[PDB]
Amino acid sequence: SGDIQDAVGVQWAINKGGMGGTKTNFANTGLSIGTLLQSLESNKAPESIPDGAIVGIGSSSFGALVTALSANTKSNLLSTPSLLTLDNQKAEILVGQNVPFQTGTTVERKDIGVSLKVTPHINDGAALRLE
Amino acid sequence: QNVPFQTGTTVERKDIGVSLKVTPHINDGAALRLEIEQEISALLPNAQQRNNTDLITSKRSIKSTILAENGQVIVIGGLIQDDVSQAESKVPLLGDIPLLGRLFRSTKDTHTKRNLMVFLRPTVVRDSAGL
Amino acid sequence: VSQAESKVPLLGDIPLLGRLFRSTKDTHTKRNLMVFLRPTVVRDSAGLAALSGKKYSDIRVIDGTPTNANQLFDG
Amino acid sequence: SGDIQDAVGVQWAINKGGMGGTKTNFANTGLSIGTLLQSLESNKAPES
Repeated sequence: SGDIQDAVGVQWAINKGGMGGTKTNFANTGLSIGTLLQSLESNKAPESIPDGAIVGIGSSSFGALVTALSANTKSNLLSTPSLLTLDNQKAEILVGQNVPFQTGTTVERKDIGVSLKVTPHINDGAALRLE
Repeated sequence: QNVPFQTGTTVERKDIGVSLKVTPHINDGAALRLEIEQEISALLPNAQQRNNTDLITSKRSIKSTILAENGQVIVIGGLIQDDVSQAESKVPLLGDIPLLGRLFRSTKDTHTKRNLMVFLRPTVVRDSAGL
Repeated sequence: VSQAESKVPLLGDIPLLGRLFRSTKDTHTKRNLMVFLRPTVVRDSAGLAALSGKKYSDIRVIDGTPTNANQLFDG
Repeated sequence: SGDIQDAVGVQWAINKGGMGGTKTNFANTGLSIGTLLQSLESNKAPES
């Protein structure tokens, strides 16, 4: 398995005069300019809620926030159960936990983990059948 | 141990620990038949959810039917589970440079092996001398 | 493969400063999966002994990798 | 059985001027720079 994100955004906070402020709020990647001007009041009392690799170039009102992240996860699983059996004999291997689950509260036990159930049928020679 | 488990509260008793249930079928000579139901349970204090005892009631549970020879150490079952996983998180321009790439990224690696064999050994005694 | 954008509709289009206005989010994802099977027919105890000896040596070598020297049994 | 983790991360907190602060928050391995600048206020009262 594998996946790769790539999140990157430039935000502009030119509050040059007037009621308003020509801020380019992009509520896409984590932080935003609206919560940044509320984060001014966070820097007053609480100083709360960061997200992402942030870079803030500002003259403290004339702002520009660049937010970026790049997750990159890989994974590689392998499993090899193996058992001996006769024909027409339901073998089984079960490895790993046994958990409850609600059917209401009227819970019930149920097995979780690697598992295998073979049933062969064996000719006198080649070409076995497996279920 | 012997533990309770909820079936609702309408709890019930249930056995936890190493266990073995054999049923043979014996020819006058070699090549005995065995109906094995072997298991190894456990009980888990670590990973507890918002619910009851996460009873590992099977950790191995091989319920097979084999046909063995009276002095032969044989193999009934197995599991070979290999794993390797790795996540990263970096600034997308600076982690790539293979001179300072350690100084920006954040890695998490996880390798995991579980090897497991279940062997069996039958010995036929019919006179009291061998017993 | 998935990719979302969010831009000012006039300024993100210009392929010189288009990075300085948009906001992108890309997501690539692969999952490869195979399930293989291997049957071996044994009908005499000789081949069963051979399989048992191979698996027992292959677990002895895992014992061969404190964590002091592990033990054989009455084979 | 056996397993081995390996977790390692470098975090940069260059707050050179301006509203903001060019901190590289990686919420991957335990602590982070955001909870470190809140840990300044922890070092004030709780130290948690």
